[PDB]
Amino acid sequence: TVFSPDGRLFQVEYAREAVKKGSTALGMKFANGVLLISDKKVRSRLIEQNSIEKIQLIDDYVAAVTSGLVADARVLVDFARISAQQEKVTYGSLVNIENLVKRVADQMQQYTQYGGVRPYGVSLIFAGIDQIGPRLFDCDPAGTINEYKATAIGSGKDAVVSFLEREYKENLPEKEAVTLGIKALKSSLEEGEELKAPEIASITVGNKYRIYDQEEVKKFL
Amino acid sequence: TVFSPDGRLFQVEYAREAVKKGSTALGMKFANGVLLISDKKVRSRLIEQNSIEKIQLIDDYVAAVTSGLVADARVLVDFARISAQQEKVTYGSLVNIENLVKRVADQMQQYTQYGGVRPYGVSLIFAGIDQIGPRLFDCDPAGTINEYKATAIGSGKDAVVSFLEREYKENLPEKEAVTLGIKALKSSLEEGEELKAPEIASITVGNKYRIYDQEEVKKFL
Amino acid sequence: TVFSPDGRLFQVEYAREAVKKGSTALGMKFANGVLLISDKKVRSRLIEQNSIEKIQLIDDYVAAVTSGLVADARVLVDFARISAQQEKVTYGSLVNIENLVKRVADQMQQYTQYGGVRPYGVSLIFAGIDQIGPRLFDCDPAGTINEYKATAIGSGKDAVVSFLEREYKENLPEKEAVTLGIKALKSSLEEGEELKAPEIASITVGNKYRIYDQEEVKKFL
Amino acid sequence: TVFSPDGRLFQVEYAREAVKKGSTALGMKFANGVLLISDKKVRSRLIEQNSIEKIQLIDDYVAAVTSGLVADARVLVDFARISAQQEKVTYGSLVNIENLVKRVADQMQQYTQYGGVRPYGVSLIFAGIDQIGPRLFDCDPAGTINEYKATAIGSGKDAVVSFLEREYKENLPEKEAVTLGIKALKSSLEEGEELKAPEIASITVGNKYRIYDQEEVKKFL
Amino acid sequence: TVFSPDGRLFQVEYAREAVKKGSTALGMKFANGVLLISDKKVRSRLIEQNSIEKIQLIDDYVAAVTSGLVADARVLVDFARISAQQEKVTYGSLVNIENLVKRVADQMQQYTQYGGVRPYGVSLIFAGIDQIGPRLFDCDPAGTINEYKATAIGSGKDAVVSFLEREYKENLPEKEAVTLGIKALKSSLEEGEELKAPEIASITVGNKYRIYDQEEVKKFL
Amino acid sequence: TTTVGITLKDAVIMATERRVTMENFIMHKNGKKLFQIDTYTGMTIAGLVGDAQVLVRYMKAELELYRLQRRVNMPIEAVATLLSNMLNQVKYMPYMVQLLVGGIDTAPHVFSIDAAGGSVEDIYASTGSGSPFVYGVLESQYSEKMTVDEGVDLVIRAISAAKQRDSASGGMIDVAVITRKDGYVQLPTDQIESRIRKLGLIL
Amino acid sequence: TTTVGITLKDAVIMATERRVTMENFIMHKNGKKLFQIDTYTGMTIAGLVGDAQVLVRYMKAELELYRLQRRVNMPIEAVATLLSNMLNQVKYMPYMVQLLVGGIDTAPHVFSIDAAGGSVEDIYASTGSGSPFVYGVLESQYSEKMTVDEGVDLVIRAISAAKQRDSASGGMIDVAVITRKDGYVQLPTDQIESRIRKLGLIL
Amino acid sequence: TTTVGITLKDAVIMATERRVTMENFIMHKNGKKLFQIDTYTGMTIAGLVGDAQVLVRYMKAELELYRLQRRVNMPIEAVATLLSNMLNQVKYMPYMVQLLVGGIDTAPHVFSIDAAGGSVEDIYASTGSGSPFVYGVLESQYSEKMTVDEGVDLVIRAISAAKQRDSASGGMIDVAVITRKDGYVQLPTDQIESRIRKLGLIL
Amino acid sequence: TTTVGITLKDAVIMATERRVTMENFIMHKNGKKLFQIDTYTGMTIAGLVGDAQVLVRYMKAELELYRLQRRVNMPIEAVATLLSNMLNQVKYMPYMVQLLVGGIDTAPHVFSIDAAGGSVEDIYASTGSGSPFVYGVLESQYSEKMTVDEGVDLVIRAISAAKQRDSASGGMIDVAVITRKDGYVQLPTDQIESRIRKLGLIL
Repeated sequence: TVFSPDGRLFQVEYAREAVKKGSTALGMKFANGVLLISDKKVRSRLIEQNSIEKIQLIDDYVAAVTSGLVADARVLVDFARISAQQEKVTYGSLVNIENLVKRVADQMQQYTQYGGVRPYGVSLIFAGIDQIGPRLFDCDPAGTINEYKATAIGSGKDAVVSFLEREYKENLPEKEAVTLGIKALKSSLEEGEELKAPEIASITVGNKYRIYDQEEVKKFL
Repeated sequence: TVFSPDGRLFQVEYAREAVKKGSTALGMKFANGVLLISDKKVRSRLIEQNSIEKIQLIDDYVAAVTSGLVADARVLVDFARISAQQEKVTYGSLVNIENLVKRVADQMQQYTQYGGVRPYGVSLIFAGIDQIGPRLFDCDPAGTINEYKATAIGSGKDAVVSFLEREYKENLPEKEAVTLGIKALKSSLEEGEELKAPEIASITVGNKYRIYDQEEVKKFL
Repeated sequence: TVFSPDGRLFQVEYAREAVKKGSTALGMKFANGVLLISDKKVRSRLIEQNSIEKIQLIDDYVAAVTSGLVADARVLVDFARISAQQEKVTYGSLVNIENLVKRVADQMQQYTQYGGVRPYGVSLIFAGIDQIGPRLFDCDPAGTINEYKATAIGSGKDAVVSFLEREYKENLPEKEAVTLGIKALKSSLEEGEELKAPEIASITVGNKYRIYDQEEVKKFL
Repeated sequence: TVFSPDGRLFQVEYAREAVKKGSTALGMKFANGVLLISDKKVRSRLIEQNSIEKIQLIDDYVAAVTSGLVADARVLVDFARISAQQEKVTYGSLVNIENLVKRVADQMQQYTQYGGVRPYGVSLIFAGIDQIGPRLFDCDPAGTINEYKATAIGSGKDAVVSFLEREYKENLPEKEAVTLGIKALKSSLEEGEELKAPEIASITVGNKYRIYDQEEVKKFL
Repeated sequence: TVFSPDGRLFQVEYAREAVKKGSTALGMKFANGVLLISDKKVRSRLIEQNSIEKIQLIDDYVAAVTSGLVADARVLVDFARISAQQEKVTYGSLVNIENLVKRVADQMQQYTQYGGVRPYGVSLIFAGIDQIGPRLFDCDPAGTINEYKATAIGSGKDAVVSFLEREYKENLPEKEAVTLGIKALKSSLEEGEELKAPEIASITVGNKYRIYDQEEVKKFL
Repeated sequence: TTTVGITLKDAVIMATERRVTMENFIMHKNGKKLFQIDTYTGMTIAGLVGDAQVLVRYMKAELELYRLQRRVNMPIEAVATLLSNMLNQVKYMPYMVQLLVGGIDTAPHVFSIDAAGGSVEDIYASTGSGSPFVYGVLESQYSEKMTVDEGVDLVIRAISAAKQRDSASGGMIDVAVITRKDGYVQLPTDQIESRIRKLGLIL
Repeated sequence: TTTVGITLKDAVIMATERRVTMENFIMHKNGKKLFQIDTYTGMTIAGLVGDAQVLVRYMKAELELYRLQRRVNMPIEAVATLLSNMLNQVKYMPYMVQLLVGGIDTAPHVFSIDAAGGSVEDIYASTGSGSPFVYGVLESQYSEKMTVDEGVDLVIRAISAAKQRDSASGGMIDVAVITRKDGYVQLPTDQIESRIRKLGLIL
Repeated sequence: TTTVGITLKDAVIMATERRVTMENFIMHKNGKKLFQIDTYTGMTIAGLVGDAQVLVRYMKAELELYRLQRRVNMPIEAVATLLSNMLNQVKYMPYMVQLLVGGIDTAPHVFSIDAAGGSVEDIYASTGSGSPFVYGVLESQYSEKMTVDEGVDLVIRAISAAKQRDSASGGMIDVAVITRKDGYVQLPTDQIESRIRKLGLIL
Repeated sequence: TTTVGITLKDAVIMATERRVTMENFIMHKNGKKLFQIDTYTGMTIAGLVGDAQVLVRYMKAELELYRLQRRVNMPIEAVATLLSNMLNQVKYMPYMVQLLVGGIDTAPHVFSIDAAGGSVEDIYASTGSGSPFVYGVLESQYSEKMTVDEGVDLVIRAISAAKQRDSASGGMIDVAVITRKDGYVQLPTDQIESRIRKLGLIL
């Protein structure tokens, strides 16, 4: 990973191409809470649907979704889980989720500066609750971070983001936020493609994460 | 292993070409159990067939079968065996086979990111019983994992998977699962060619693995 | 990073191209103080504004603003924060800010001389108060440092510097300095353009840094 | 050593070409025993005949023959000897020869996966008696292993193996097995070319290895 | 040093070209002993004739000559001397010279397999007495060893070897062996070219090495 | 210090007092020695406070991680085994502690773990300087047939008896009950104070 | 040495004296033993002076860094946890200290940390050779219902009592009051001298 | 502790009691000291509990791995040799244990392994504080010609005698019988209790 | 322990007893202390059993490796030198052993090696607690002119005398004879028993 004459790092831009191939996922903040929704390219009745989930708990209060190279993503989630526990052991709690996201992002930044390694082909959304409130961040192959009220990653990102730029409202009730999220995800599907059942997870201030089961998600389809 | 402009890792895709040349193997879950069947390239009557088996016990409750570079596969099976024992020593038991599979897949992922090494040219199917129940996983040169009700690896993978997608039924009795698997494997030998006695192993909840001997396999041919 | 026949380090010159793409920021000394102003590439109401911090406190008396690769910049800010703490623990205070800027610059210089790494694609302005007085420095991908009365970094650098070259005067009251700074930044914008609310921070001798809130910034727009 | 688009490791295939240039050797199991025969590339009458033997005892119950780069071969025989002693010290005996062969093969496999080193240009046949019984293995530059009833390595491998596939049967008396091995080796010679006295060694259950003297070998010519 | 498509290590073959350029030397066994003779290509009256010898004692019972890169040869002779002393300290004596020769050859082999180094451009003849008897070995850049009754290295190798293949007899008296050796060496020269005073050393069972003085050497010219 | 863990049919009750001394000096009357470390798992600590507190932090972290990784809670015997490995590995530079681990997986379990990582499962156990007084009460009064309510009364009686005879024990009794239904639940102080009254006891 | 920290409804008060001895030798009459380490956080030090001073510098540095990184102050319990980890990690080559950490986050807190990293929260606490005398005064006179002015007089009485009976304690009494409203305020010496007079005490 | 291993014609019988003490303090009445470590291999533990338990875990894991790698069970003498190497390697920082390893390969074997890795095969052996009492019973009563039923009675008599005279021994007697035909069989408690009654024994 | 090695014109005879003690406790009556380590080389062990057994395994392995590498047996003096180097290299963390190495190369040799690697050749030597009694017998009765049959009787007499007076020695005597013609030959127990009877001795 070296600079081109225009100051670009092409190996990082190419890692971002891998991310674009992943299934669409989104996050959004709502009244006293945050949620994640993830589409899945479920491809065979022979797969176990309940396994290798797109939404992964980092701890009881923080979850992540990823897009891009799936093995790379697992390594970064493993890193995030261990880094969260190190912080909890050191201080007793995780006060600001942004610092955890930064640590993950720094791990990714390193793999764009040192020779002998390629960048991670992964983008992540982290969502959870900390002492500041409900938080929503994304992180890309370069280790670039942004905090959002709503955001998306993966192949359908641009459609989902355009939809949200128009339709998103702050401080919605959870149910209405989920409905809007499902609508946003549908808007990104190709000619007559049907949304077959995404993963949904949500958290509200003073509670731990809730993972929706299939039957609850169906009530939004 | 670096990114192409389209975000692909060609060295990993090439490792996956070596796996395609391997002998066909399959796994499927049935009533309270899981089984593995492996075809073998028998390439001389001078070989001892009773040795260097495609199906390998990782412990009494977990087995694997591989396709691709055979020396690489042996290294990974060795790693899986030692990793299983480390978990058993640390905790007293192996609660969830998925974590063992993830450790093996992480080892394979690392060899796709770091310079100075090539990826493993291996795919694996892991099958066994843990605290969750009967489990069936596959793992490829990238370290990508999936859980399945039935799956296959090797040259006949596509044909075996097509067959099973049409003919597979959950919760078959063992004899019927084996018949189906033999039938699936036979359909991948496209031209008028005979299936020699494959390797068969199975396990049911509450029991240890058993390897079908020469004569019991013949009863299905 | 090696020498060309004319004695140039092109990889460092290319890193300098990355910096030219970053958002515009400036610093200027005024009567008994120094200030920083940063413009922000804010695009999307879906972004959290409060979480954006282009001006980053290094300690209570020293702040920086950066331009270029954002993840690289975060790493250098983290380095500067830790380096500042190490000096304060060793001696009990930071007597001369130039030494901190030199340690950060030495880190950058190292990545232009040793193989196996690329330079940081970052320029920084540091501003604060030490025992010498109010200080303003910049630092580029080569680790070249300069001390200034006024200066700028990022895409609008050339326009802001030209403006200041013409309009800057020493020992302005803070209000007048901030007014000058806003006018300087505004000059760098294209055909028919605001200029949303920028970040402003200032410090005066004997005090700690203050970050202007959104409403105090509005007064200058 | 990296993957071709068809998933091949050409540097390993090239190491295999070095083995094809070596002197022919073979092994075969017989009634309660195993034997090795090696052709000799003896040129000058100025050479000491009794030295640098191609059959090499690993311990009293295990022997090897090699073909390919002779310095590489010596290094691997040295490794096998020390590895055998290590196992004997740890457990008090060598229960299954296959594990020794796998340790050697793992050393060879590592030199096909890591950068900075070339593969060993060697194939080995290991033969001996363990707790399972008479054993016969081969091992190639990839670290691929197989167990055999009969096998060969080196230039005349293909002709020797063809002959054995046509003529070999299990459980021959030792004299008949040696007679067969000699015939097989002569089948690999060029027209009108005489077989000089090869090296022969054999072991039977309950005994240690014996090396045939030149006079015993001559009786078979 | 990697494999060509035909399984050759060209960097090793090229090292062997350096060896061909060296001055001719030879060894031969005779009745209860072994001798070395080395041609000295004298090139100026300003040189101290008696310094930097081709024939080097490794200990009182073992000597070597070399051909090829002289600084490389020096390093290997140094290695051989220290390796011999290590063996004598460990066991009290050096039982079999072949083991010493193998350690030197293994050092040479390593430099044909690992990256970051080139092979030694050296061949050596080792000659001495051990518990087996008079010994004569050679060793080339690959670390290939052979034991001989008579052998040679250097530019005139092929001519000397041809001559000895015709004229050599085992068990000659010392004086007759030296005479044969001088004759062999003279036959490797270009017609017109006269053999100047060579080095001669000899050792017999029960005795230490003796170097022939300039006067006893003349008696053979 | 006094801590106790008892098993009943489908439940575990753990309890401690709160006194922190240095020799005869009562520095703290309200130390915490009873911790939830997982959904259905609790731990008590006796011995060197800094060592014990580090271990509580490590267990809270590791059991949470494990739960997220395995999608199931660590089995109680696995918690005891993990601790056993950790403590034995440093036996010559040890955590100077005695630990009880109690919890429910398919069955209730109490394990007693020593500073060399020796771990033994028991139907009940007690640690700290006040433990022999507890063992007297439990030998005389424990029944495997007790209800949770009777078990809570029993541990209160046992710890109260220890407080009367062990000057290194004192302060409010803390009690936790662990069930499959409610997981680990620390009883409210008011409830423990109410039981102390109705049992006719002190402090 | 004598240091004290008490909590009141929305306040923490911390105080020390200033005597530094080498056995019986009074080297310094005016050592500093009470430090602001964050916006609403104070620490007192007792024990080996060089060790305590290094930890004060480390805490000032780390809490400043943490504040800038997290954009909020380290919670007081997190301060005590960090110190706990740090001190336990070198327990066999320890910082030979006793620390009080006090401050306001969502509520007032005082923690007492020992040389092995054991940390216990309390309504009030005291460290150093003078602490037993302080604990007598506090046991007799502390009330959770006290105003800040009453709590300031209390710590002055407690430390003055310790100065009368502990030869390793002495010199001017330093006092800080920590509130959300006013932050960390070290009371001026003139104010403390005035209270010493009005309470009928000495020095 | 008391453990014993005896050999008979085609069998090994190993047995222990279950008491775990700290000095005179009986902390656990039902510790486990006899373990199956391979298909036809058993181990008993005596000495420092944490060390012994680590070794049992290490042996279970290693023998299982070895079996899968070699396709045959580790020979009993190889098990003893492995342990001998591991214990001697750390003899200056030892596992403070006495071990018995017993089992069947082509013949019955009992080996006794000490804390320096000294390993000696015997027709019978006993470890722990109760072993001298066991050795008296065995010297007087053991016969190479005994049947399995006679051997089981003997070990029960021997450990019962040890429990009468060694206060560090106690609790229920655990017995395992190892044969080629039936493998490793831990005898049901009811069967041992019945033998204890018929032999006319106590505790 | 008692071990002995003597040289005769073309032979070496080595012998030990078999008792293994911990203090006064005879744990094993049939330990092995005499080992073939090469074709014509034997070794006896005295001292810490774990250390000695490790060294027996190391010597068997290294002498086999050496024979394969050199195509000749390691000279007996070379065996002693290797041992001398190994033991001295760890003299401050030593193998707590006394070793005899005996064998035939071009001549019979007995060497005695101590725990610091001091190695001395002798015509005869003895190690272990019983060795002084052995030296008495050898001083009185050894003759360089003895036949192998006479030397075997002598060592049996010597060890029998040691067993009478050294309570740490006992059990069956093991004897090995080493010749060029017959190699290392361990004498059958029936033959030694017959000599004991014929010489009028005990055990």
